[PDB]
Amino acid sequence: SMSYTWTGALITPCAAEESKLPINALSNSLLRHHNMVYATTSRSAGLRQKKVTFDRLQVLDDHYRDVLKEMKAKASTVKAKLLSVEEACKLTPPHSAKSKFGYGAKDVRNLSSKAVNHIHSVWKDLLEDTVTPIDTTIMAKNEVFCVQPRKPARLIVFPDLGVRVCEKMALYDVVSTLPQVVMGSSYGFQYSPGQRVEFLVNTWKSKKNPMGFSYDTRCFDSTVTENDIRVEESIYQCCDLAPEARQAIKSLTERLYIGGPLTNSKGQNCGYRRCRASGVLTTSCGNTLTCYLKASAACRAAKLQDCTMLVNGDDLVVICESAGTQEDAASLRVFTEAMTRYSAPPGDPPQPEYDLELITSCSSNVSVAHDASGKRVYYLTRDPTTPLARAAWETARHTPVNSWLGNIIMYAPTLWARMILMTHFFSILLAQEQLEKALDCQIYGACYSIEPLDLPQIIERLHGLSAFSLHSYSPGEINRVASCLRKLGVPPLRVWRHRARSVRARLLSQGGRAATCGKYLFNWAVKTKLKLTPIPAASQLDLSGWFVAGYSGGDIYHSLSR
Repeated sequence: SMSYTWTGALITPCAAEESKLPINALSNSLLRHHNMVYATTSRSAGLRQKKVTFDRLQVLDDHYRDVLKEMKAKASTVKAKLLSVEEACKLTPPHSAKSKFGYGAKDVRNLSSKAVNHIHSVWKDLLEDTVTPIDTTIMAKNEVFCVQPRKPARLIVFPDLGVRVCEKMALYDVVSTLPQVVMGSSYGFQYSPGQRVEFLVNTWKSKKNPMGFSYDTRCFDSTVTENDIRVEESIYQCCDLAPEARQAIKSLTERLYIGGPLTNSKGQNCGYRRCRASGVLTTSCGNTLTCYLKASAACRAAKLQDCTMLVNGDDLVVICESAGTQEDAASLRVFTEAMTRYSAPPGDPPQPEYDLELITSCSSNVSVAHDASGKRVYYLTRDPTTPLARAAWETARHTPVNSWLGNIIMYAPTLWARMILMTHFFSILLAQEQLEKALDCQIYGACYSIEPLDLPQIIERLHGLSAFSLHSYSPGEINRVASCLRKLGVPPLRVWRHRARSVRARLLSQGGRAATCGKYLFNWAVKTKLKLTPIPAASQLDLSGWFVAGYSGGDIYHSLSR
């Protein structure tokens, strides 16, 4: 069973692809070593193809079977509804890829009858045909990174817009509700960053003698077997569903999720997929359920005691009771052997850790600092390299999604997000006079439209007021940021402090919400700290739905509403 079989047709770009950062002012003021920053293109697609193509061997045992039975039992308590065409249309991003059938995302959002008529025909086709494979487009992703003495572009596989709308009608409620019921506290997308930290810290504190590790599966999507995908469907079918949803879910599973033909942007047949499609609604939910199923079973095979797991798609973290250093090492090898049997081998062998802060997952790790009172406070951070590389790229070129905005929101408590990202971007928004202009960013795969001026409220709601007063960061954290700045040619933190004092002054000068950004976001920069009290407007924010589920690759849109 090969994850992919290829014809020879090339994976082609849909337009010109920029692979390097252009020299400019605002950007150079952020990062000087612009040659370390690059964007992946279809020119490396061949390298990725070789990586993602391999044979999968699956061997299931009783541990797998027991866990699966328990999961289905919980899934049986879920009732999910079909989404109306109107509801599905409103979930479509304004810039989603247009349909090959004469209409685009705008038409969908506006409920044009041409688009709605086509969507109705696709749905009817799903109910009437549960066999014919559905076409998909395979593209090379254009993502920005920093060299680390270059990685090939990742591939994305997705169905036509019409099909995507139908996936929402049939499964949006399911993938948004089932995971948390089936996996409970182990489902990572139910947590905002602060909630994730609290769960990890308390889980770590609850063990008498804790040991923990992260497990990275080598090219997870490709390790997902056709059987794995049918198992996911069996879990979805456990829910109380309307007859039409059951038929559509079955049809989508057999015609799209389990596999299908691959077509490039030129319309040429590129090959055939028999693994997880990275660009469908069920990608995140499916990956999390499957990763959880295999890992829960592996914990049992390895006899790990008092196991607590945290799963986000293919990202896995396990905290358990230590049985001794030698014993732990041997257990992890057994855990790994089991995962391998289930068709989920490691990219890099997992390593037992005895300090929560040393565990890295979701690119992040827990770190510690102090609030105004001097009391310890845990927060989520990560290596700032990629965030800074993309920050530099976004300052230079116009981009649809602003990773810097997403990063400020997710990593607001960090030293780097506060001193660099906030300072740099608010400086630009000020000059360009675009403070009140809404921008698009992503959170757990979903696209959100947010006004930079709302950041203070958003940050207070998610991280609490302490996010504006953290100080005395850990030595390791400070040294990682400092070293990263030296590496990329980014001005040292001391320079950012001076820049921030100026940005803060200018923001205060404008009063209103802008002054609020100045007072709260940059209180760390001034010697004479202001007293920070709750922001009344914060409560008016509708953050329900922000941290409920993952939608990476799912073509989901929302946009902040007060």
